[PDB]
Amino acid sequence: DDVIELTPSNFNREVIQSDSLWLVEFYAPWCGHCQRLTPEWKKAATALKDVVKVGAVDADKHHSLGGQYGVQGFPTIKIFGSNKNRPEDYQGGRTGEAIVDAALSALRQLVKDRLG
Repeated sequence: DDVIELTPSNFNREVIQSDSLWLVEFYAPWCGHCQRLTPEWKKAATALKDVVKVGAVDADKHHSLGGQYGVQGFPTIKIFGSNKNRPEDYQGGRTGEAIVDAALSALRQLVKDRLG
């Protein structure tokens, strides 16, 4: 698939040091809504290929990464825009269509930030 697996080891290099818009899903493998989100997350990652980076963190395994970003419930989706130290929460529907729309909106902001 087109989803990037993120871990404590590669998160800084892949996300924090990136000029790209990133969407990151923090999940647990046992979580039902995480399981349901998986094929939709994949669909959004493929639609956004080479436009927005789409990653996932097993925040049950890497609970330190989850704790750093204040992950409570699963799945938690964070949008990392211009300032990679200030991710925002995506709390819209967990469908490819809703996710892509939020991604394109955040992408607009990222590009406006660059332009200005």
